[PDB]
Amino acid sequence: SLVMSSPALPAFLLCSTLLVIKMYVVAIITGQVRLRKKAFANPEDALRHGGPQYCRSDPDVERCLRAHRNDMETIYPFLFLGFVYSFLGPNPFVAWMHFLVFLVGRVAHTVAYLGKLRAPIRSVTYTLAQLPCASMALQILWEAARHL
Amino acid sequence: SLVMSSPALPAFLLCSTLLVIKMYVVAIITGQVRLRKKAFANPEDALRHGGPQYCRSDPDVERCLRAHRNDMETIYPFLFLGFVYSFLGPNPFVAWMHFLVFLVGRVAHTVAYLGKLRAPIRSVTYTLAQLPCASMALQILWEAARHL
Amino acid sequence: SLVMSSPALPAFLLCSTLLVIKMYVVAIITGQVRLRKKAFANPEDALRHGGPQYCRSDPDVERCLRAHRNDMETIYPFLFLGFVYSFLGPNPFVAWMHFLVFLVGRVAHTVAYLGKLRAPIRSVTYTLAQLPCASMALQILWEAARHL
Ligand SMILES: CC(C)Oc1ccc(-n2c(C(=O)O)cc3cc(-c4ccc(C(C)(C)C)cc4)ccc32)cc1
Ligand SMILES: CC(C)Oc1ccc(-n2c(C(=O)O)cc3cc(-c4ccc(C(C)(C)C)cc4)ccc32)cc1
Ligand SMILES: CC(C)Oc1ccc(-n2c(C(=O)O)cc3cc(-c4ccc(C(C)(C)C)cc4)ccc32)cc1
Ligand SMILES: CCCCCCCCO[C@@H]1O[C@H](CO)[C@@H](O)[C@H](O)[C@H]1O
Ligand SMILES: CCCCCCCCO[C@@H]1O[C@H](CO)[C@@H](O)[C@H](O)[C@H]1O
Ligand SMILES: CCCCCCCCO[C@@H]1O[C@H](CO)[C@@H](O)[C@H](O)[C@H]1O
Ligand SMILES: N[C@@H](CCC(=O)N[C@@H](CS)C(=O)NCC(=O)O)C(=O)O
Ligand SMILES: N[C@@H](CCC(=O)N[C@@H](CS)C(=O)NCC(=O)O)C(=O)O
Ligand SMILES: N[C@@H](CCC(=O)N[C@@H](CS)C(=O)NCC(=O)O)C(=O)O
Repeated sequence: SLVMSSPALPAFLLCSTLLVIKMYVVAIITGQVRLRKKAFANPEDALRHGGPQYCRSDPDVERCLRAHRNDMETIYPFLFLGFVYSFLGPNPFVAWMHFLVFLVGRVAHTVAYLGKLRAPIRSVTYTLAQLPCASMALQILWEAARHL
Repeated sequence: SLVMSSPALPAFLLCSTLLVIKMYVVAIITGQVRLRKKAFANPEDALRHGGPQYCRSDPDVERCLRAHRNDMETIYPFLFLGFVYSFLGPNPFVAWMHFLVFLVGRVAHTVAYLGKLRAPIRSVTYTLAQLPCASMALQILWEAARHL
Repeated sequence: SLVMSSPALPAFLLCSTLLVIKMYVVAIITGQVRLRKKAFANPEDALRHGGPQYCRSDPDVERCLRAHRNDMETIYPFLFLGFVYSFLGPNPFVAWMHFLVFLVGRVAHTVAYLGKLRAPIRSVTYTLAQLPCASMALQILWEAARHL
């Protein structure tokens, strides 16, 4: 299979796809919270679910949206960087570690965010996960620059 | 051409690029609504377009931003998943159907959102489009896992 | 290296990775502004940094978030379009120009946004950067369609 175009690719695809699914889980949770708290973003939604007064903001809904937004700010760049990095012939174990640190850091981030864990737990998980991203970004820069 | 690296790739690239253009259309509409409703996000914009009182929120602008955000939550993962999935040798017709259901579902979503269609029309289109994404995500998981 | 799979790829990877790093810079700035202005999005953050009254919005924080969001609306599609476009055998110099115009336009956009430059400076930089994206999108459409 084309999944074996590089030794690091399967690990990357496993971690990335799990993270995409993790984002879908955040979307599902957001919808559930909207229904439970009766806090809808649109009048058409509110009118179907009890009346116009339910078109309103809710702190738990806003928190879910923040977690999802932070995912978009971090996981989407990883999908790009990790894919490219997989083809630069990195040491297989080193590549694994980059992907695993990102996966664990990001899952922990969502748990810390939605679970309202004390500071600086969420911030630490964010920083931890950004480290392999910074590392991959620099490696790609060098490889790209040297092939110009 | 490298567009023929896999039988499903041309269909994927057609649908994905149309969806990117569809997002650009949402951005264009957002700008048009800001100008028509005189609702700008920045004081520098407002001062150029009639005065400081026009740095303000507007429900139609907010709706446009929600549609665009929902696109980012769904179309961006599809760009990743669909690209990878194209290289897993899926049945050409089955792959076509995954891409077409996503394309139709997402175009319908934007129409339902910006057109303020009654509930649950928008929600149904969202769910419909997520189905092929879930399907592709699971298929990638199995392929990645089995190549570890 | 696989970075040489197409003549335009190294230039694309250089520009894209610089833009990802530029987004990370926006994230770093956002955090710094939150701390300086004592404007946190979460009560757990606020309580660690001086008290519950510091869970509040701030116009400079909101501006940073807008810049980051606009980046997600524009740079993420470029990561997709530019990657695909690199493999369509475009003229090397023409491809370079597409990538450079996007890079310069987007860096200028962030400077214009965060620097609060007068209108329509930011809007012009946005439009300039979208031009090569529109161009690449259409080229991909034709290539994909003709391979169906
Ligand atoms: C609310 C936002 C805008 O402001 C702040 C957020 C968090 C923090 N904050 C604190 C603190 O005392 O609150 C400690 C702390 C520690 C790390 C860290 C992470 C990874 C490492 C490794 C070992 C993985 C390199 C080492 C340290 C990151 C952030 C940290 C400070 C300000
Ligand atoms: C506002 C948000 C937070 O809350 C809700 C939103 C929508 C819904 N909602 C309703 C309802 O009665 O309002 C019916 C309904 C039906 C589907 C659906 C979609 C695809 C299928 C196929 C056939 C494609 C599998 C089957 C059913 C999805 C959502 C649906 C309920 C709650
Ligand atoms: C706040 C938002 C919602 O509304 C507006 C924002 C900006 C503008 N605005 C104005 C104006 O007078 O304010 C001039 C202007 C000029 C260009 C442009 C860009 C690139 C080119 C090239 C040469 C690169 C093709 C040519 C012209 C774009 C936008 C422009 C108008 C409305
Ligand atoms: C990938 C999805 C991860 C979901 C993690 C949800 C963690 C929720 O965890 C819950 O958080 C509540 C506050 O929100 C607390 O009151 C509960 O003690 C805690 O169990
Ligand atoms: C890809 C871009 C799709 C744009 C779809 C725009 C649909 C707008 O549709 C309009 O919506 C208005 C309410 O907003 C209604 O008053 C009008 O009856 C309806 O024509
Ligand atoms: C990639 C990151 C780009 C950061 C660009 C930051 C530009 C900040 O620039 C500053 O903006 C202030 C208003 O915000 C002005 O008061 C200052 O005159 C100006 O120096
Ligand atoms: N957009 C982010 C930029 C910086 C960032 O990502 N910070 C991390 C660590 S404090 C975070 O978890 N932010 C919470 C969030 O984005 O809602 C923000 O506003 O905080
Ligand atoms: N971020 C979404 C997560 C769930 C979701 O995507 N729901 C669909 C179906 S109800 C939707 O169209 N949401 C509207 C939106 O995202 O603004 C939300 O807040 O609703
Ligand atoms: N989401 C954008 C859509 C249109 C757009 O991207 N406009 C450009 C040029 S005016 C911009 O810089 N918008 C500022 C922003 O997105 O915050 C908006 O709300 O303005």
